[PDB]
Amino acid sequence: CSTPLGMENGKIENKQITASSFKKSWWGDYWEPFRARLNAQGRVNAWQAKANNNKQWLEIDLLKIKKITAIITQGCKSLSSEMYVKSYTIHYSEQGVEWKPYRLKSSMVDKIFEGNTNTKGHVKNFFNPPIISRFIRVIPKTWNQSITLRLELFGCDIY
Repeated sequence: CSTPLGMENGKIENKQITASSFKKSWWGDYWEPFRARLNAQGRVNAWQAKANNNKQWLEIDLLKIKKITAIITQGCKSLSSEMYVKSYTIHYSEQGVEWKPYRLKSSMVDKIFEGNTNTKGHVKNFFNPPIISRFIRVIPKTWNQSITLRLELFGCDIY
């Protein structure tokens, strides 16, 4: 139960990824949410929030309930800009309407995950207990320059 869920290989389609917002690029197009795919190359190769505040989020709808065991976040360098999410929290939901924050057994507080320190390195965090649900949201808490992401999810089908 540790196989990538499809962010970088395309199994997870563009329609399954949404966000609170997303910036317009110098090229006119957008740093769309579905571009936040691991190791993506190109002019606009990541998700970039339109506004840098602690009220943003990237949502991945897996379509069915799955078992998620890990996540990898990556940053993004565009022109002279070096951006990456330094830390974040995770929220999940079975229906997509009510959200539950991820926290460790006996946490009265939200679990803050350690993110990136550069724009290319991969930082992998494991979930224990694992998250079993359909929708997952990455909530950036701190970042460098701008909130930019590229990620991958790991887990497996349930039964």
